[PDB]
Amino acid sequence: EDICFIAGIGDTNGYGWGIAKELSKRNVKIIFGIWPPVYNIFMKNYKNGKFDNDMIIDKDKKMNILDMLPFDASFDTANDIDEETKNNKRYNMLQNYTIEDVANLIHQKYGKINMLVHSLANAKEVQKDLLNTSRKGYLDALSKSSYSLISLCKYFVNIMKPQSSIISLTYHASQKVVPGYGGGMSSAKAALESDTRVLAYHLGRNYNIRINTISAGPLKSRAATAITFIDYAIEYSEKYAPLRQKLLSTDIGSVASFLLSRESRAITGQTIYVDNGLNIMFLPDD
Amino acid sequence: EDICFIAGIGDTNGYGWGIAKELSKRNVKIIFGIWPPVYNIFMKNYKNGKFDNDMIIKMNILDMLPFDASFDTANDIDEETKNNKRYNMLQNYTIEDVANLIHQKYGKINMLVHSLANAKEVQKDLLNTSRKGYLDALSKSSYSLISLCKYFVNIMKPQSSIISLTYHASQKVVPGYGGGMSSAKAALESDTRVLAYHLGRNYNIRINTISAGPLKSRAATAINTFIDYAIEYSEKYAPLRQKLLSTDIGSVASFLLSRESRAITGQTIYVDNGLNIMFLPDD
Amino acid sequence: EDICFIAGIGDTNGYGWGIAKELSKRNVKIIFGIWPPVYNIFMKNYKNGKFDNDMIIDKDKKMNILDMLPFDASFDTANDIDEETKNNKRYNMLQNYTIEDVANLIHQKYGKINMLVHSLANAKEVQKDLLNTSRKGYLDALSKSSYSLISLCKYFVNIMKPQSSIISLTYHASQKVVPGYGGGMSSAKAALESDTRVLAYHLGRNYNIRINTISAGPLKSRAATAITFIDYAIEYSEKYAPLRQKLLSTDIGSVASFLLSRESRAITGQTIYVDNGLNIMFLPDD
Amino acid sequence: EDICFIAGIGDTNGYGWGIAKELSKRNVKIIFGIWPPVYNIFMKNYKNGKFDNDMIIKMNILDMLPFDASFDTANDIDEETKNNKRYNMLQNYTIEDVANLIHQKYGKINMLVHSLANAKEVQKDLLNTSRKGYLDALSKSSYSLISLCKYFVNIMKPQSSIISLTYHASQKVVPGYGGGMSSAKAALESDTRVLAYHLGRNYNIRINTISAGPLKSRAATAINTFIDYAIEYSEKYAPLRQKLLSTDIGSVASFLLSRESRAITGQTIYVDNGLNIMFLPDD
Ligand SMILES: NC(=O)c1ccc[n+]([C@@H]2O[C@H](COP(=O)([O-])OP(=O)(O)OC[C@H]3O[C@@H](n4cnc5c(N)ncnc54)[C@H](O)[C@@H]3O)[C@@H](O)[C@H]2O)c1
Ligand SMILES: NC(=O)c1ccc[n+]([C@@H]2O[C@H](COP(=O)([O-])OP(=O)(O)OC[C@H]3O[C@@H](n4cnc5c(N)ncnc54)[C@H](O)[C@@H]3O)[C@@H](O)[C@H]2O)c1
Ligand SMILES: NC(=O)c1ccc[n+]([C@@H]2O[C@H](COP(=O)([O-])OP(=O)(O)OC[C@H]3O[C@@H](n4cnc5c(N)ncnc54)[C@H](O)[C@@H]3O)[C@@H](O)[C@H]2O)c1
Ligand SMILES: NC(=O)c1ccc[n+]([C@@H]2O[C@H](COP(=O)([O-])OP(=O)(O)OC[C@H]3O[C@@H](n4cnc5c(N)ncnc54)[C@H](O)[C@@H]3O)[C@@H](O)[C@H]2O)c1
Ligand SMILES: Oc1cc(CCc2ccccc2)ccc1Oc1ccc(Cl)cc1Cl
Ligand SMILES: Oc1cc(CCc2ccccc2)ccc1Oc1ccc(Cl)cc1Cl
Ligand SMILES: Oc1cc(CCc2ccccc2)ccc1Oc1ccc(Cl)cc1Cl
Ligand SMILES: Oc1cc(CCc2ccccc2)ccc1Oc1ccc(Cl)cc1Cl
Repeated sequence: EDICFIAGIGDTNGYGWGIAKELSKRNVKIIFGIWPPVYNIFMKNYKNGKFDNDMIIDKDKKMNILDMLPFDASFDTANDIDEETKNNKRYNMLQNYTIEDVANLIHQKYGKINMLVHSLANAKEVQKDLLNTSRKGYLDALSKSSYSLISLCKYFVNIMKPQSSIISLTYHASQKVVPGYGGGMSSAKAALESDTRVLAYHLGRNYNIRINTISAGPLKSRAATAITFIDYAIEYSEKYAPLRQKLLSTDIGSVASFLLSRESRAITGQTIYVDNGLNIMFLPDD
Repeated sequence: EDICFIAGIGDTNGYGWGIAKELSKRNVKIIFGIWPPVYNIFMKNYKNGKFDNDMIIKMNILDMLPFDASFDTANDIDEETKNNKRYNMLQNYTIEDVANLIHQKYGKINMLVHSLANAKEVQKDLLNTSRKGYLDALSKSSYSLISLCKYFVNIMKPQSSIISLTYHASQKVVPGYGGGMSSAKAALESDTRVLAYHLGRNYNIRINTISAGPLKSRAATAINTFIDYAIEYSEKYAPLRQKLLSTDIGSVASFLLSRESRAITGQTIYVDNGLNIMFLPDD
Repeated sequence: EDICFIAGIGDTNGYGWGIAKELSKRNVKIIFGIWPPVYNIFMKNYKNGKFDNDMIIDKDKKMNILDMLPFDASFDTANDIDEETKNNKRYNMLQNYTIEDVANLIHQKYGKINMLVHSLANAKEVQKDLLNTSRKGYLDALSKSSYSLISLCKYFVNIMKPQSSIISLTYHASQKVVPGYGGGMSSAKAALESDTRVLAYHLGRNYNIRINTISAGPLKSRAATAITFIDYAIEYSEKYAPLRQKLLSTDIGSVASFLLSRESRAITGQTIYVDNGLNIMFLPDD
Repeated sequence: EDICFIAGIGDTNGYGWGIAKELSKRNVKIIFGIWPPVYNIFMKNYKNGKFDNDMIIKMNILDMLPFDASFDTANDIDEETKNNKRYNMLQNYTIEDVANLIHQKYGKINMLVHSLANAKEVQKDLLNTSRKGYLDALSKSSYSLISLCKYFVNIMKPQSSIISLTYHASQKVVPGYGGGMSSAKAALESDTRVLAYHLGRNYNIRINTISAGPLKSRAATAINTFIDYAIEYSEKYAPLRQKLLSTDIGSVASFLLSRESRAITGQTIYVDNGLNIMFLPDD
């Protein structure tokens, strides 16, 4: 009986869903953490049957969704909730959605878990290049995309079993430049990859828990489209990557499933590339 | 059905055996390519049942073939080795010949493990290594991967997968990892990228390398017991303090060889309890 | 006539001073940016002759200090000055010390400059390991140590000549784990090294200006001592680095001087290690 | 006074010449080691004054010596090359002999440049490279650095400095950089670390490598005009859009060889207008 918390699903078109689907093949029970502004729309669509085909694994298997909870990675505890958000129409009907509140809820309802997925990012100035990003904009990217991972580990470690495992998602813009990946998103991914190492040291030594990050190639997710640098990145990857196949969210999903299992017990602190090999190339091969 | 060729098993104390065990768990059929210096004894020990405890999960060894990755084709075999005591009776042990042999008996296969290394002057530091010694390390430990690819690629299906084993001394200095071995592993990790480009584009085949932590194998023990220090250091300082097992590398190998890793290629994946991530002893 | 702005000197015991000294050999005119809480003590010591021996370059040369200005890397513009700090006894007697204010002052007094040094870091929670660092603590480290570099470039680019050059200082904890380098300092250095690349792209393409970072080995600076992980790091480096010599601030200084000159015109976006080789080692060589 | 040996100049269109020019600016005395296939023509062109325009900053060429980094000692020279048309008249061109020669004429020196590479099968992709071709690339382009170190180290002062040149195809795939050249540069960058450990500890000598961007040298032009594409791509996409000059590498070389870089060792330093930092064309 394995339980995974996946923080960062808003629809069926991102990596978090692909990860949920692949874990389900292994009979892992899934809890979704859903950003409060899209929580109700998600629930409506789910209730309305919009995701029913998206949920099919096998001839014999539906995805087993244990729960779906509102989850906001910008707040650590109840003390951090600011009053404008406390009053926002979308947040008003929701409760216990800070990082600590959701660990407590999960623990109270289901007991201890053994897999944790961070699958989320935000950067209010993602559309500006780094040089024109404000302090507020930069720190928001770091806060939502990088620090949220450390906070998640801090609060969830207490409700996890020994030999538990943690993954996050990153992008290669942290290491090589991608013009257009703005707003301090590149900086936040670099911090996330570095933090994955430091966290692996503390979590390995103090709890025997492992943490890794998957550097994913491009996927036409809601976040990607909102940034169409994405249609370009996808076309580029499909022309130039060693592997010509379309990169699927379930390609990242099956890697995540492995990293989250005991089959990878001797892997920790690593950035694992799942991108059809594209990261290895220097120049276009024209 | 999955068929894997493992080049580089001589006993049950190395990474090749741990990889065999884990692949057998997943019901993949295993063919061993065994270096002629140890071929007769491995066979004998197996027949005489000494590996019975070691095969307990039981393993499905399809075939056990003499194999010497120094030789690309039968024409490369020098007269001396051809006439040598351990080679004289044996046939079809070159890279081209074992590939041809395997294809003839079993058809196309889908998994290839390179799990071997050799270097005449491993006990000399790099600065004191001869041209002959350095090139011997590159020939046996790096070029052997390229040639294995070249020949096995024609008897492998699309979507097949290749792994080798490497060591972090390619990237950070390990005094004692001598004879051009550090150089050979740096070349192997770089070649893993270039191969991944050619194999992916032309054959839809994947190739990755596992950077393993220390294990007290036959090879490791022979190198003038830095190995027991290496192990002790890893168990004291790695983020993860469990004993590193051969089957720990084996389960990551199984993953990389399987269709679960279809979007991973050209990568060096560290299976080392995280030791590689540390800068300074945390004393 | 070359002018360099060095932001981050508090005394003669850090890297900024070593950099100032080596630039002075090349007859570059130096402006110091000095954190306001230590500005007056610095000035007093300077006036009192405390640094006179520290200032000697040659038999023939004193260091040419063009000006010394209060400079606070936590504030971008006059609008950002918060009222508690506006009232702090040390800030009360000082003005025009935000990043934009000091670029304007330098420009007004001396015209355009051609070298810029970022030599500063802070992290209010540096003493906590990463897992126990708060959001506030983490974002403070990123704000003062990482974002300050982007802000400096944004405001100083307008007062720089073409073919100008920029360096910052980093540490290898960004890339490999150093227990004790807490507070999100590791994360901030990782962001700084990544940002150095992204900035090099924008600054190279839009202004023909270069930017690099020096990854320095350990030096017994005020900041290092305040963290004695430092006495240990220094002893370790001196036993285990390829090069056995004591690492001097002027060893980093002479590298900085080169990176800031036209002799390195084809180098940009790089992390250059100046650490006696220590970064290349895997295990102690006992 | 500073004395530098530059191994790998055959003309004025390569990195070796650009390095010579910049070192001469700093009044270092330059000795050239010139490969015998081009030795007579280089000498002739120099004597006949064709390099007069090229030497304008004027340069201080101390000596010009035939040198073949394939040979560690006189005993390594095969009878065929010893008797060959271009080698037959020449003496003292092995690594040990040029070191001995230099020491005898000039005493100890303080600077060494490795600026050479060679590979029989550079035009073949890696997968199609023979064992002989791959090992030839490693021998000439990587091992030559180790051996140069071994011998020059005894005729170098403490605090001396060594550089080689490398290319980013060691780290990221460049289709067309064939024949084991990518492998050779990965080995050279790794060996630069191991050497830095041994040389630093035992001799207080530094060693670093420069990863240069593209330059239309004789060597580059011979490889079946990817070079003109490489250059055009670099000038369109690098953060810095200036033409990359030979003397741009030369001024970084001068820095690394000088006491200004005394705390830098084991490093691969990119001098490439920043091209290496990019992931995707910014189109
Ligand atoms: N799509 C790609 O091409 C790609 C490539 C590499 C890495 N990634 C990474 O994968 C991860 C998932 O993104 P995706 O592309 O699947 O897009 P997505 O739009 O499916 O998921 C991003 C999720 O983050 C959530 N989120 C935003 N702010 C939040 C907050 N304050 N608190 C809690 N949740 C919040 C959003 O609701 C959204 O569901 C991200 O870390 C992203 O950086 C994506
Ligand atoms: N033991 C470790 O700690 C360790 C760590 C990292 C990497 N590795 C790597 O793992 C791989 C296996 O090493 P091991 O430690 O398990 O040693 P091992 O002694 O168990 O296996 C090496 C095998 O290579 C075979 N071999 C050598 N030359 C051959 C040739 N020319 N043709 C065919 N076979 C040949 C030998 O018979 C031997 O069985 C190597 O690539 C090694 O560098 C080992
Ligand atoms: N000392 C080392 O061992 C070492 C090693 C590697 C990197 N570094 C880096 O070198 C740089 C300089 O540090 P140092 O070791 O010379 O110490 P230092 O104490 O000499 O200098 C740090 C300076 O930063 C200033 N500062 C702090 N907060 C500021 C703010 N909000 N605004 C403006 N200035 C502020 C301080 O006044 C201080 O003068 C830092 O970036 C540090 O991370 C140091
Ligand atoms: N041209 C480029 O774009 C470029 C880019 C990156 C790196 N490099 C590297 O720079 C170095 C110099 O290359 P270049 O492009 O200036 O070419 P080049 O043709 O100017 O110089 C290479 C020299 O090596 C000499 N040489 C070859 N084999 C030798 C041997 N066995 N002994 C003695 N000398 C020998 C040749 O005579 C030749 O002068 C090489 O290490 C090369 O890989 C070149
Ligand atoms: O981290 C990502 C990385 C990519 C890679 C493709 C790409 C898109 C846009 C610009 C450059 C590259 C797509 C989507 C990603 O997720 C993001 C990006 C930005 C933001 Cl604000 C949020 C999220 Cl979830
Ligand atoms: O690549 C290896 C790496 C290690 C771990 C590190 C180590 C052990 C002993 C001395 C130095 C370093 C052990 C065995 C390894 O396999 C080798 C090494 C050298 C040789 Cl000649 C052959 C083999 Cl199979
Ligand atoms: O970035 C640095 C890096 C070191 C390396 C040596 C070291 C000291 C303490 C813990 C670990 C390593 C020393 C000082 C450094 O400067 C710092 C560190 C922390 C802070 Cl809050 C400020 C500054 Cl200027
Ligand atoms: O190492 C080099 C790197 C380049 C730049 C990249 C390049 C040029 C032409 C084809 C492919 C790649 C040019 C020349 C280089 O020197 C070489 C390459 C191969 C050989 Cl056999 C000899 C030399 Cl000197």
